[PDB]
Amino acid sequence: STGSATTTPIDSLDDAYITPVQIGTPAQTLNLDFDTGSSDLWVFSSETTASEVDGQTIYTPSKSTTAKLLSGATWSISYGDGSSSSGDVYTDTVSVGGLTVTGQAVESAKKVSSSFTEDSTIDGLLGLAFSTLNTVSPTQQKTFFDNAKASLDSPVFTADLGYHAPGTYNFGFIDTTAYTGSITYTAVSTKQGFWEWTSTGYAVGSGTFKSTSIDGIADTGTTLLYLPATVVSAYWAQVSGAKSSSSVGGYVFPCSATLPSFTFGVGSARIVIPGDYIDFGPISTGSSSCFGGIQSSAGIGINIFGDVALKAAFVVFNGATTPTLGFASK
Repeated sequence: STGSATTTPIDSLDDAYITPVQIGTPAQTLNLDFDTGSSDLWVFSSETTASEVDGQTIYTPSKSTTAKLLSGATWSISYGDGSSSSGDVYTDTVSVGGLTVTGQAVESAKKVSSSFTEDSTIDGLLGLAFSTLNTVSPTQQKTFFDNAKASLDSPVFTADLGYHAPGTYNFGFIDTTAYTGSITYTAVSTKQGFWEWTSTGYAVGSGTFKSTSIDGIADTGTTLLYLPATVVSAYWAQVSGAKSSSSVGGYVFPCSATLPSFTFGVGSARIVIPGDYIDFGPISTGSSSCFGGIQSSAGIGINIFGDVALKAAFVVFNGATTPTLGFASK
């Protein structure tokens, strides 16, 4: 089997991407944030505290003939951005882009943090990191991909995120028309539960390439590119007027600037992030200070190849017995 679904930016900045997901019988379609940095499929629901729901579409398990309470199971998650959610668990039928999993753990939110409530466009998350990170207790549950894997034509999914445009998540096949050149594959460590890999270096603009190992995670659920402070400083030093603002919470730059590209290495291959991808617009409406899309990972504890980086590539998440990651230009 295979599946193919379009993923759509939630706003004009590509702050996140939503993908329609069919849950239950008859189908209830919710728009979920596919997140390769976590491993829970959780949804706003009929059980979510009413004051914490503001415009989201909810899953109502009582209206699904295939829903079954997973008795005794609870979940609770906190994300790297400080947001959180928790609740109980149902199993139900879940389909993405024509690919159907029966018995998928659907984690129903009883509580969500402010950040989720305030974002009307995201109805929940669909985790695509390794199932060892799943928070369901006392019986850890498998991700959608893990459940689908054996049925897939090939044990892979691909992320093809658009810049200011829709893109595609495919399951079970590699669309050879979706990228240019060849795909370069690179080793993955699953020791922390992430799609963790080592970039071979970087360049700023038309500058020379610096060969240096950068360990980080491929994370579709993080907006920006978070890298070591050395790398980030070297980038922003090429933008006149750019500075790190402790009050704003990262590097800002004059909105009048033209940003240089940023290149990262995948083996001997190179992915180029155009300068425009690194512009996240005014820090507040009407401001002439703009927020940068490359930020320091210092104090996160890990480097994160978020959407800024991933959207510059066609990315293969290879879930074979020894997982690997593939990157191609497009």
